[PDB]
Amino acid sequence: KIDTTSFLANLK
Amino acid sequence: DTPENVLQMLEAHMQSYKGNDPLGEWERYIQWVEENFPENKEYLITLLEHLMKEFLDKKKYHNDPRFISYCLKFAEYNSDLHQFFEFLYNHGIGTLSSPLYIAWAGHLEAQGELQHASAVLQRGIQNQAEPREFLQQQYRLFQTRL
Repeated sequence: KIDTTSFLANLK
Repeated sequence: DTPENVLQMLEAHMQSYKGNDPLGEWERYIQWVEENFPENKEYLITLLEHLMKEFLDKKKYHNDPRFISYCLKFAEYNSDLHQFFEFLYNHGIGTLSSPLYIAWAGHLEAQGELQHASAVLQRGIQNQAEPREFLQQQYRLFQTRL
């Protein structure tokens, strides 16, 4: 699994 | 290093791609590591992450069934499904797709969050997500539990 919060953050 | 390698392979292939359907190229490569790395999902995950980043702003793929399918695929590797689905939804990714509503409310139901699940399914119907009937059917199944 990956950390969705960190992942989505990088997306902005 | 390998994961980042197949990514670089792809990323390069894509620069030589003079063509109409980027998504289709990624599929070729994503299918490839699929049929060659049941071992480490490390490859799929990398590719999947860059699929998103790459196509985040490509509005014309946001209801492409194959892009949405990778989105559902990638959900499996996510820590926080609530956040993930909500992210997809409020960036218009899969908002016209019945599967996204069915997968998302399906997780909600599984969590015993029946009222949340209900709103997600009804939104999908309001928004006219296709296949229409498929979503309407699952929503009916959901309702028998009330």
